[PDB]
Amino acid sequence: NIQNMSLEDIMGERFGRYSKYIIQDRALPDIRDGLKPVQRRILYSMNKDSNTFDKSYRKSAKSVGNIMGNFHPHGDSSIYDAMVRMSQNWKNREILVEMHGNNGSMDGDPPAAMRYTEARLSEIAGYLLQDIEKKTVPFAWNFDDTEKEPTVLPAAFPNLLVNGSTGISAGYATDIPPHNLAEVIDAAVYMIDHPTAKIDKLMEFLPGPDFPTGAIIQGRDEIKKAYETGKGRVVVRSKTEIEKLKGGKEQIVITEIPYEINKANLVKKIDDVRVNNKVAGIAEVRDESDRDGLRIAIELKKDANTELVLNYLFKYTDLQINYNFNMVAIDNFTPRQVGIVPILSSYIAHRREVILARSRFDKEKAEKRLHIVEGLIRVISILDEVIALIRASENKADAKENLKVSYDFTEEQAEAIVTLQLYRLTNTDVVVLQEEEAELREKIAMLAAIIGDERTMYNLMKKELREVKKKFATPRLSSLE
Amino acid sequence: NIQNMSLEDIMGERFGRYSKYIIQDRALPDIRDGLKPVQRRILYSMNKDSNTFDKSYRKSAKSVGNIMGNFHPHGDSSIYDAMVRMSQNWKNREILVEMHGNNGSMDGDPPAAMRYTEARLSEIAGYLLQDIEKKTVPFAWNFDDTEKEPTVLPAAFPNLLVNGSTGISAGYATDIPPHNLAEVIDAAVYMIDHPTAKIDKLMEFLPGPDFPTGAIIQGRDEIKKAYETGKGRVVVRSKTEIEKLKGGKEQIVITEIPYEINKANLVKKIDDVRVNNKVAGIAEVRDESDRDGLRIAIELKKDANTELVLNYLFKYTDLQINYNFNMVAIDNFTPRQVGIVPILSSYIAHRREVILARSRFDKEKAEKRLHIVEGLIRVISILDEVIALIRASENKADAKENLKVSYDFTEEQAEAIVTLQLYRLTNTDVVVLQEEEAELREKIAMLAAIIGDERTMYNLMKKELREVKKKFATPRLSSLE
Amino acid sequence: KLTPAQSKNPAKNELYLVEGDSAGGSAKQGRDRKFQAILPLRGKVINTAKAKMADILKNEEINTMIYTIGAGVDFSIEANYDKIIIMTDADTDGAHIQTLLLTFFYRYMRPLVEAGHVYIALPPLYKMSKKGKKEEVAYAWTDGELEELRKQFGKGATLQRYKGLGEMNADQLWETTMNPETRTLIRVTIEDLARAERRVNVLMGDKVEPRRKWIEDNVKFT
Amino acid sequence: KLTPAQSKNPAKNELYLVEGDSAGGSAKQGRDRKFQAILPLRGKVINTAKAKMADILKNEEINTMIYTIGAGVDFSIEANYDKIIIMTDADTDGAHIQTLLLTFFYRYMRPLVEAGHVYIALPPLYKMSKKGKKEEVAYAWTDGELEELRKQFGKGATLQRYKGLGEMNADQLWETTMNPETRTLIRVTIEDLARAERRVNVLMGDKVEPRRKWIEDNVKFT
DNA sequence: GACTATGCACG
DNA sequence: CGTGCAT
DNA sequence: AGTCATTCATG
DNA sequence: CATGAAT
Ligand SMILES: C[C@H]1COc2c(N3CCN(C)CC3)c(F)cc3c(=O)c(C(=O)O)cn1c23
Ligand SMILES: C[C@H]1COc2c(N3CCN(C)CC3)c(F)cc3c(=O)c(C(=O)O)cn1c23
Ligand SMILES: [Mg+2]
Ligand SMILES: [Mg+2]
Repeated sequence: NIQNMSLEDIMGERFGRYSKYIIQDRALPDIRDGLKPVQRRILYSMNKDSNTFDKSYRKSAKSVGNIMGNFHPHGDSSIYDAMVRMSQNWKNREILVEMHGNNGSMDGDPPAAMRYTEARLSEIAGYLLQDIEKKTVPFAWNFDDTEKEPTVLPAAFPNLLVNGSTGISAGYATDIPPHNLAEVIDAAVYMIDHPTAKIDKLMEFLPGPDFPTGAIIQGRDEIKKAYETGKGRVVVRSKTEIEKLKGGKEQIVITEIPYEINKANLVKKIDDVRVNNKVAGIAEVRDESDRDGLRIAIELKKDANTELVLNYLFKYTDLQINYNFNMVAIDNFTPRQVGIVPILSSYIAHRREVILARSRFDKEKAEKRLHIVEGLIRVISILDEVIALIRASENKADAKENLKVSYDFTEEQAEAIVTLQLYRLTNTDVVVLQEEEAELREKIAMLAAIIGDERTMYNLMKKELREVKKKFATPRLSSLE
Repeated sequence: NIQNMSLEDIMGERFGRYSKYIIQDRALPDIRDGLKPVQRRILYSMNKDSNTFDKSYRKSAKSVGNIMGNFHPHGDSSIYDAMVRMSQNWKNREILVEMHGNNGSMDGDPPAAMRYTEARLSEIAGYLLQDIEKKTVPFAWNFDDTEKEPTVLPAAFPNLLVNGSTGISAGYATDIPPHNLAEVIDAAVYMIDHPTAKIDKLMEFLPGPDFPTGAIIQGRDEIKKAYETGKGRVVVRSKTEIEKLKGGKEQIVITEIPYEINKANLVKKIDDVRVNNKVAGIAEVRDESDRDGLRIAIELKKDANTELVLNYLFKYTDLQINYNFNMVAIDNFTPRQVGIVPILSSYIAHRREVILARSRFDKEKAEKRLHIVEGLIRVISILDEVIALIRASENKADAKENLKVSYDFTEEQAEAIVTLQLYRLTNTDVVVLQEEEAELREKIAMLAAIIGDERTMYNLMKKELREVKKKFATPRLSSLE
Repeated sequence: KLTPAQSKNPAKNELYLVEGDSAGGSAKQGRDRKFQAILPLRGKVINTAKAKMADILKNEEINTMIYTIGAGVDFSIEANYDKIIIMTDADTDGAHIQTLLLTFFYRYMRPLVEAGHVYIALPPLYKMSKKGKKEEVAYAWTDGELEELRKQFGKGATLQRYKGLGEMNADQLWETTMNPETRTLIRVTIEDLARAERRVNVLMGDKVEPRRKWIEDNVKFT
Repeated sequence: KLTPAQSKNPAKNELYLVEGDSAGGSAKQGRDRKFQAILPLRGKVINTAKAKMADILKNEEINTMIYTIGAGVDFSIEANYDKIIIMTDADTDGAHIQTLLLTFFYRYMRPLVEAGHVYIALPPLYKMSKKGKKEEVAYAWTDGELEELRKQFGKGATLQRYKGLGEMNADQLWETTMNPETRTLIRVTIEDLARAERRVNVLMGDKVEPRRKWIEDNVKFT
């Protein structure tokens, strides 16, 4: 009833367990599908539950309870908040959950509890899940040992670069900014053709990030550094206009702010600058944003120090901030700090394995059906005898054995024959069958081609990647200066 | 864009809607299965989800999310708290949900959140649900109009009297105390034989309530009044012992307290009596209850005023309280105040309808199978011709028509024949079939008997009621004085 | 705590009393902030027919209403909005909340109602839709309107039954129930007074035996 | 807030530090109140290697520990329990919490550990059962013990993997981890001091670059 | 249903 | 000063 | 994952 | 002064 351990051992073994789990299984994104385990489980669960984009929204609580009871052994709050986040166009460049109800805002208000909202997967999220039922991807057991779960998703576009990630564990942290789907795709495609793609040319397709919040991004040199090493500081500057004000008054207008900042608070601080008179061009500050548009009006008074005062805010408020790239992902089960090349290459390598496995699956399915169809073709020629032999047997198993021994059918063939229902006899057309046969034999050859020909395989990757480009492409929001 | 209503109309129509719903669909128990809508939905849902007693406990959150998304359009807290309550042996005489985790206690501590606990239906709860899949009971649509829900459960024992209910709506409230399963059953059985059972004889089987908390109950006269009208005050007195204390000291021990009171608080008040010295026999007060037993020790000092002091507590603390019967249930969609007779009679009348419907269902199923089996028997005699005719047809539908027209089989018969698989031909035994035939024809006669013979029907009710008695009976806990 | 309108104008300023901290959020998000204020009520409102005066004024919801509006409760009158609009779920509990607020306004702010300053908002009960980027949606408030919509959207089109305000986004809340041009409000009037006072007291009052009778007489639980 | 033992006895009095208000409830319910006290910690405990002194003493969990125990933090020593037992989930986060508490005890209450007064409790990781009124159950703590149980219960018997303390009732908590006769505890000792101090500082400390290296060197994420 | 404190990295 | 999965 | 107020009937 | 489905 008593053991002894040193504090030295307890700490090491405990901390080791916590750190490892935090790193792999909690805080950090897989480099391939760009997902943290919670997110992946949310997607995988909602999809298994046929809670997709083309069907009715479902009561958030049901989805969460389901994720929690089958896949994710942590609190409902964690799951739900993670869910809400995946539904926020200001946080993700491409939203992966669509939600109905109050789900927060830029002014940082509290999202409504799961007992109010309703959710479903978005359309593009279905793409991360594409082919998941063709054994394309490694499965593991859940905690119950009652069901299997994916360790990574098929990921039909490159979610890591697109939605980005952040990002705090033990020992490492991660900050990755969102990027433009179309652009990322274009780079990946280039790298497929030219594997040794140097960073410089890549930048030509993929230049700087693309924040959902738009704004202006300065630091090409810094961006190159981040894409090269993994780390960089870039400057993010909210987007401004000028308005002329009846009466010799000038107005400062802001219509995009930096990624990840609380608009309500930004406004308050801009106002605080005025109250304390930390600058002179101060007048009134007003937030006039409504459904369908962001508008921040800082109108000054007489001495329109406009360029002077504007410049002050960029310094002292968050109207201008910096963003740091710290690109850390999980590669081969362990944290790596990565620039664009490794991220792109591993994503490609992943689609390779996926496309190969998909094909291997589809091939097998086809040869199995072929094998059966060849059997049916033969059966027809001796139908009367085969029916007789079956009537003469003693049970299912005995009939099967007789077909095998007597007519040399295989087990899989006998089983298929013996289970035909009677009405099937209504059609004894060798021709219809042969047509199916030829179709199968062609599916098989084409699959065999994709499998044993790195080139055709890679061509398929490209075709698919471009199809996703056309369907989901959207214009840039961030500008680069 | 504008309507006008008087405040007079708005109030009437609004309040009317709220009251009606509160009365029927929230606060008050159906007189038949003794359940409030939330409870019924909890049971119905957990059962549909195969979350029964003989399988593994499930994560409470999943069950709740499921109840909420399919059946119950209210908050998770409401559902979960109602669930927790159904799992508390001190509140229900027969628990209907079994839970794993902290689910409260008599000292009134907060149950653990749904994200910790695990649940399943208890065994006896499966009995409320018995036969629910044989169309024995009225179904309605859920709010989605996506699924159907029971308006009442089959209720194979009389849950209303057994677990009781409370009980607050608009206009009415309900308080019904728990009763001893065995006893209630015994009364119901008597009333089945002697429908005009007067209350006096009924009391002979069912005398006073049986609280899970045990204790002592005084007021036979009052109990009669409650069972007669619906209303009564009964006295409930905690159960006491005396201990002799080395040193000329006497100890007061309590080992059962009244229904529905907070033991931790009872203790505190008993202590408060001592501090303020509202009585002299005061000494020390100690709660020494552990897992597996309730023990409250009030040990006095020298002047052992024992019977004097004990008597004081019965007055001034809750060691003794009164309980009031206000038996209100929903009968024919509307609130009625009811004594034992109406409750028992309506429960019987309900089992009647259930047993009739069950039988009507089982009969139909049987005649359908018989009809098919008769068909198969014929088929065998002309098998060769029938097979030929099928091979000669053009498709499923054409073969069916030919069997009908040519051999006068019915549609249901043709459909069954035509869908037989080939291996079935492996057995052409008229005898095996005829045996099934005879068995069916006997099920049918017996059902026809139950249906058209009030007496045999009522005999079945009794047999079933007694089987439930044997399986779930437990001894009384409350005593009557 | 209250979410103000940007400008002060007793002439065209709207005070929304919303059932739920959560719907209050949505209302804040989807709304013209130039002149509509939002005041969420957390759970059931005190019954001011059945309480003492002490309890009432010590109640957070009542006091914030009183302060935001101005007048008092004697009341005085115009301060401070030209519309007090009660916005709740179209469900039983929402109905209950309208009862509770109207009782309050009736009993203390009575002139507000008489000058037709109190409204009730009509959230749509139904949404019609027919996948993805090209999904179309319409809204209906009644038995009949729904009938209209289903024939227009014909088959394939699926129907949603709104179980509450929480289920709808902010732009939607604007489009259907907040935007003066498109919204439909009910305006509460009192026709008589004594009739009103009797009703309010029988329903909302302390005694009960009469409420019970009112219910037995008038509620037809069939 | 703390749930005391009925009697004061520095000699055989147990202080359970439990992870969760909720498990704390269960522990209160299932336990010998004659001499075991319960003190739940709400969420993650402050890291006392990485903080200032101000933050630490202003922390609710730390202060209540200090007060309930007595000594102080200089510490003095015997007041006030003869066992401080850390009881958490056998999962990663529980492991994290043991790290955090041991760092505290190590840094401020150091003599407590040296005199062998600090324990860690071992909740069972597995429950075995084979329906209804006649359901039988056994508990196992390890790879091997489970192997033992499955052969005994043979087939039909199903296994539960405890994902936390919340999943077990009060009598169970007593039977498996609280009842001195049947419970199994780990007793924390320190062998050396300098070795300990280094480790505690690299893991729990402010700097990081060294923690990272420790992790790259020692954590085998295969 | 809002609020309330912590770990973890980092700038 | 605050990020987001965890307690 | 506590705490915080209110409806409704009633004794 | 609470009880228990609702907000
Ligand atoms: C772990 C529980 C208990 O304590 C919590 C908080 N406390 C801070 C530290 N305590 C000493 C006082 C209370 C808190 F502020 C937030 C949460 C919280 O957000 C939460 C949730 O599931 O996400 C769950 N809990 C929280
Ligand atoms: C409706 C929301 C908001 O408010 C709530 C409370 N208040 C906050 C301040 N209010 C002005 C009145 C009291 C409260 F004390 C309890 C609950 C609560 O238990 C709860 C639940 O789901 O069951 C939900 N809510 C509660
Ligand atoms: Mg509602
Ligand atoms: Mg845990």
